[PDB]
Amino acid sequence: ISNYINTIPVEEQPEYPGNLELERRIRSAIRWNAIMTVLRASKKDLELGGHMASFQSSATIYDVCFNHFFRARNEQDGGDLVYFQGHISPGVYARAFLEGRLTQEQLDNFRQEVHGNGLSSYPHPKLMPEFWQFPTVSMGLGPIGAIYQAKFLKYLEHRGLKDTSKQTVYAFLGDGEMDEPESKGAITIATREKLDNLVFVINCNLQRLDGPVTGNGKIINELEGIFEGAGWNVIKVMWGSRWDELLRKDTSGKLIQLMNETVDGDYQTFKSKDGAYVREHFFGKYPETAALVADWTDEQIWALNRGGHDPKKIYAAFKKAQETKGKATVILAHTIKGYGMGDAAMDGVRHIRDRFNVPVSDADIEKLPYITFPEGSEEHTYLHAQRQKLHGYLPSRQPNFTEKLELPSLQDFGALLEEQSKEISTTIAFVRALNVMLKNKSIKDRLVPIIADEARTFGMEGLFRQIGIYSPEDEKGQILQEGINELGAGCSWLAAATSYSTNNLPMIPFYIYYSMFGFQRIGDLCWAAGDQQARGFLIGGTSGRTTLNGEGLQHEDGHSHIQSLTIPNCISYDPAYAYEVAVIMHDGLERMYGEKQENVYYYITTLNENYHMPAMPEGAEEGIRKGIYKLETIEGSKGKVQLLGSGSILRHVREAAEILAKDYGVGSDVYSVTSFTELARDGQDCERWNMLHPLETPRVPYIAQVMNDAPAVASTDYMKLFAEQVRTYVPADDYRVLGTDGFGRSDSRENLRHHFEVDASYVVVAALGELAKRGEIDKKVVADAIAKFNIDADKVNPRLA
Amino acid sequence: ISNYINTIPVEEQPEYPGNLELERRIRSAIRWNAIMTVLRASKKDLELGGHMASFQSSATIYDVCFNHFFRARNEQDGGDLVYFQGHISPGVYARAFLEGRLTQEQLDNFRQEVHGNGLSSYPHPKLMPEFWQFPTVSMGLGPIGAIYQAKFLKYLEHRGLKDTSKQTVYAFLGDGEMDEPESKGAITIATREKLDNLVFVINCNLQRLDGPVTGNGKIINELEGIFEGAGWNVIKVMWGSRWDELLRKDTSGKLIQLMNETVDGDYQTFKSKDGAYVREHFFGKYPETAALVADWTDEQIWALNRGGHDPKKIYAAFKKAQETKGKATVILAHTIKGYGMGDAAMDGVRHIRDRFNVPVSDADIEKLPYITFPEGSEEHTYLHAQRQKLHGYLPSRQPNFTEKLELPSLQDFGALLEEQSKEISTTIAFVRALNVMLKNKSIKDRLVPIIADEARTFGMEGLFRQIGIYSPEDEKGQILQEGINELGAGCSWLAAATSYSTNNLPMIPFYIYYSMFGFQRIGDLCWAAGDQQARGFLIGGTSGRTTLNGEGLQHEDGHSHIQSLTIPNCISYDPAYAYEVAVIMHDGLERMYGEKQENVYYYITTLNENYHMPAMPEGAEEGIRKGIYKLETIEGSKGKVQLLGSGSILRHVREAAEILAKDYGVGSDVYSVTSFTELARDGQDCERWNMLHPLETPRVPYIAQVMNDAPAVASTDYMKLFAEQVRTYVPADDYRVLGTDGFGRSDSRENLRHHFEVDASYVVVAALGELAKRGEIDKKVVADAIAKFNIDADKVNPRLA
Repeated sequence: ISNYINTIPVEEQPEYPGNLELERRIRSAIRWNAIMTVLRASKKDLELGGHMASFQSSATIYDVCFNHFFRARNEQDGGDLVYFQGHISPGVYARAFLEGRLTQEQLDNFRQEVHGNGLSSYPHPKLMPEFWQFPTVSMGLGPIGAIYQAKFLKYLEHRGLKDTSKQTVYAFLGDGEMDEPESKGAITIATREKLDNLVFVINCNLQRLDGPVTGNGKIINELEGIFEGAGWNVIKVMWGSRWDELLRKDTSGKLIQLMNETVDGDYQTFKSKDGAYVREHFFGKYPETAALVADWTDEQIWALNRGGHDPKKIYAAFKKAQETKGKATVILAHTIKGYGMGDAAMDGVRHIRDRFNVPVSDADIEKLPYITFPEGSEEHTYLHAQRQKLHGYLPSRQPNFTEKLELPSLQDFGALLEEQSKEISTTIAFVRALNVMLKNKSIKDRLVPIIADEARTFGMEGLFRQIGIYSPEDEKGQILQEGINELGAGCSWLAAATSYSTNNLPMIPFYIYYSMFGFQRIGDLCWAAGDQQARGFLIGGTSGRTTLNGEGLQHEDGHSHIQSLTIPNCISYDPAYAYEVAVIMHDGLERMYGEKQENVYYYITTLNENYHMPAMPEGAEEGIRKGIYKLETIEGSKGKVQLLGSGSILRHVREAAEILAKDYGVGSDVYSVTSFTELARDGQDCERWNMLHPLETPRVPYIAQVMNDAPAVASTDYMKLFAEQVRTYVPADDYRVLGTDGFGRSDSRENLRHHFEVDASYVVVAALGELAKRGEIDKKVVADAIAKFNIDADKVNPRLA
Repeated sequence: ISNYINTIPVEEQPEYPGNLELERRIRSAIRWNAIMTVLRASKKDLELGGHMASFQSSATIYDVCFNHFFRARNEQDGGDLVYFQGHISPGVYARAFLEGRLTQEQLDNFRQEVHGNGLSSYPHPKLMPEFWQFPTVSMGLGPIGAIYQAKFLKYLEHRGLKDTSKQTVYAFLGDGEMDEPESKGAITIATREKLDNLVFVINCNLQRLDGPVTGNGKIINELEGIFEGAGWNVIKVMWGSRWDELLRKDTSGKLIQLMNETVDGDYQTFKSKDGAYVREHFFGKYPETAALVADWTDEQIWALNRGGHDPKKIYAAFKKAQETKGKATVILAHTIKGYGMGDAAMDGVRHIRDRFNVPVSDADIEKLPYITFPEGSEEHTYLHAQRQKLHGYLPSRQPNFTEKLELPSLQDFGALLEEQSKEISTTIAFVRALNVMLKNKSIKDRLVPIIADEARTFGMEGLFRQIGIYSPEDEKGQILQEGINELGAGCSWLAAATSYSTNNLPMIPFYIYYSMFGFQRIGDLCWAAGDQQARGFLIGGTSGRTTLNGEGLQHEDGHSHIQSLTIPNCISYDPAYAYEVAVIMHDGLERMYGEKQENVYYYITTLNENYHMPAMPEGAEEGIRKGIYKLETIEGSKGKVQLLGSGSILRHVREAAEILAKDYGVGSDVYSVTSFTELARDGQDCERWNMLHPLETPRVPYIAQVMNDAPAVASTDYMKLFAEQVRTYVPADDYRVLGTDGFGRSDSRENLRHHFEVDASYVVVAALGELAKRGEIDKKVVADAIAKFNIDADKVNPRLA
């Protein structure tokens, strides 16, 4: 670490290019409106919330950027990608309002979006599709999200797809938020990939929601120590211009020592105090430092201020950071939390309008008046001039991408629709599909295959030699190999899955990984991707509780689909056959990057198990996209049941159908359920509508237009709820569901499928049991059945094992 | 960064205390049995999996620790807490077998656990409660969890609970693994908390499963750079003893430049080539270094090894780490992957046998024999001697704590069972119940309240001035403040929730944070938590999609219960009243920490909305713990319905009941549902048993005993699946479910509750719908109802909004 002083000494600091006095007036009307916006919200007394303190402290930092740095979207690129801290959004609204892009009515509807003319509390692209771009309130996601976005931009240039060199990625973070493991856990990557197009701006006010991030330490020192050692270039914006005369005449060099030794704890105690106190408790520490201020007045000393509130110091940091290459840069801005507000850390607001000199009489205030700037005024001219010099206004978002893509037709995957020679997996089918896509002239170089190291476990090697591994195995490599780091992989996937919006360059990512480590591990990011309108494919290989048989407890996935069905714009599929993988991928491609431009992303669970892949039944394509279709019906004069299966378990459900036919003369309808989740959501959409339209003609759930009323049994390699979620919509009296509830364990596939009461053996018992409960057959048949299949009816429930 | 050579010179290397030759014999047999286990497992041809290369490259490192460092559980403490590298498990099994703790039959049931006598693939306490302690196969969790396990032990000490000063926490990591954000993301905590009881061990064999961690770089300099910057004491174990004499004779330093300049990728091409090649590529770069090896033989040169394989160098690292105070230490051990595996990376097996002087004859080799050291042998004597000199063998686990806690009875929570004078929230109820627990002599100090900065939000302040905050606000502080860091908080909560087994000292933690950032954000730690048999409370505050109304998209939780019902040993609850949290909390305290010692943890979602809290009805306890109880019955002619609700929505269904009665004559049974998930499990369990017992009278699920056949309506502040999971068990032909499916947004509780279609008016419309559908009342009534209640029947589905 370096001395507790600015990185840029005054004799190396560029001359401030802007109108200081005019920017002051401008920013000040913004702090005010930002403040009016929130108070106005409070009066409503409807528990709306909203912050002011976080913004007053960083306002100047953003102001300098908005005045001399932030490039907005333009003809050549998407501009700088700014990850605005989520709690300073009213300040953005404030300036946005000044720039004339938000109405006053909208300011008043702060945190009241339901009716359509409001604004979200925080950056939420889903809710404000043309304004916000990057979801940041969930602390920690912003930092790592910006790192892989800056890396994705470099990716784009290196690949020759788009020159993104004029774009800079700004990640705006609080110091408190830097404790989230995701905040620094990936900063080493900024060095490996040399992201000199990335700048972390850390607002160092020293506190969280209850005191200094580290009271008896020095957060700036901690941040400087770890980032420096991570290879980043760190710039400290510590003190305002009032300390330069002081630091200059301190020949003893004792002031610096003093600043070095004071812990974040005393600095906070100083600012809640006053000049005299500081003269005594800080300068008063050494004779040499009491003499620096020896002739100053207590007031003057109080005027001393931190770097993060001096445009000149703030400006030098961003300028310097700008001309830096080979590595990312972090700016540690030293600031005062709750700046200008003072008192509390109705009328008493005039204090701020006094601190920043707001043009409002002590009269026209009880109304919380929004301040503006009419065309022709000095402030309005300067406001827009600086923004125009910098290509426009931000934040801003473009909902759709402009170009038309020449997606491959399903016929193009016609090989995947035929019976397959050898026995393969849904993963191999998946890899083959992506290969078909790689033959398409239009989308081949737009695909972004992304793996978390196990290209081995997913048969992606055969693709290394064809499209290469991105490695700025050179900088033209198409595949993004992120290693053991699912969060980083996900951020890359998200940068790619949203390139269509950010840089009007649709890219189509396919990120394959051990399904277990999907939503469970990077879940908050997946929810945020939904928020950012991500359009990509999340491929969860080695899925299913019983299919990744040997790995066990921490790898056996029989619940990922339950987590994904929580994300509204995520479409989930658990396909059993390659022709199903092919149809689903084509449809997804069509819906997301085709004319439709539907905002939704795909999740497809694939398998590491090989078996017979039959040819796609003529006319099945639509049923596959909807979630279900009948494979066949086997005859049987002694009875009839319906059998449903998905993923790797369908074949065992078919194995059952056959058994019931031959051993008990019970016929069946065999159904392939590619997506229980979609069927459920459809089921829910039909009943929601039907309930609100009592007199109108009802909507029958797709699943009820495919199933009849004979008794049913369904089994999947996922917990029962996965198949049970469609109960309400199934048109049959009896619906039994087998599942893999319970922690996973190591064994042969055979052994696990019996342990989890999901194989043919259990499907037949279940089927027979339903016949029995309705006098169609003697219960003893069910009993003799449990006996014949080696089924221990009294072992402990798999959930408890 | 320091020169690419050992941190501890030979002149500072202490004498090696063990018998080198005798430790090599023992290790080699260990090496042999681990290989035999996997190979034998392969033969079954059941795709069981398992590793070898992983262990092969780090055995000496673990070996030095088992002979001279690892402390086993004893009477004073829980010994050293070792987070063994998941994939080196066959090796840990290999040793335990030789120490006579695991049988040959068990070793043959490697990865075949279903039937009772096998061994898990990886460290899984739930699958081997007496052997394993800490789940580590999910990369990145072990290191962070360990940093916090070390902190927790400091806490335990500081609080006067247990002298843990002799326990050392070892985290065994792969260089590939350090890319997980969670891996380095929390390292400054170890510096802040001066955790000199923590040691990170990083097997740096440069090769990640799919390739290099950095072909073009030097991952060792990366780790070092960043851990040093974080404040850690770094010890690099680069080279073996053979070089010392070399590094000395080079009074020119070139061999140091040569060492420093050479890049990982390069260093790899070596290991796999031959003598000359080295003395030609490496020592062949400078006629000052190339001279150092002028005598040597192309094979004398090629024998130079890396420090990570040399016992002497490994001991020094582990001795200096043990001596260090005031910061943690990370040992970067340089090794060679698949060490000595010759060919591959009965000829194969024949190579190792010879390569390690494995006492197996050509006559037994083809039998893939396991080696044992008879009692009386020199090997058997020294192996057990070294363990006894260290308190026993490890890993080992104590499934139950031994002491008896005198738990507060339900009556002790008396005031929370009565009607509340003041309107409060289920969160306040939680704080109050926590206060009751703080008045119980027995557990008061065994409690560990955990929070993620946000205290004020959960009105946790009163306790701060009451039991203080842990900050070595003093070292005797009880509440653990982890700041904006869910992951860290959860690890802390994990250390505390498994203290009972690791230190035979029950500690009862209550972690409250924003429900949204729970499972969604740390889900993989939560699953790992179930594997670790954690017994504790996770309090999901500010929950319910519509209730944290102003925060919007990334804060509104209407799905965490969906995420928590995937964890088998997690008991979730969504209570509506204070009397319910009281009953729930007491029941979990009793179950987890009473004589039952059930291996389960709790997840209770609490609200931030105050409202009238009625008194608990008499005899309602059981139902509250089971998941449902009829709150009350509203008589009425014209019709009968059942109304179910949970969390903050129950209050609105009860308004919906009054309105149904008053305005439509429709009578009803109103049920408070404290846990839809538990009832659901109860339903699946009865259904599971009924199918497996065809000749028995169908057992009836509890919810079905509680309700009747009347058309039912359920509404909750969570997506529809929450109350729908029990459909199969509700004994009414009509069961219509309301829920908050869809992305959250900022608005008033009321507007949101109307937007998500869950408030009073929708409960009524839905109820009337079912009365029409049936036939009982004119469908025009449900038409007017829609009109009367200002219900927009044609607005978008909240799931799509």
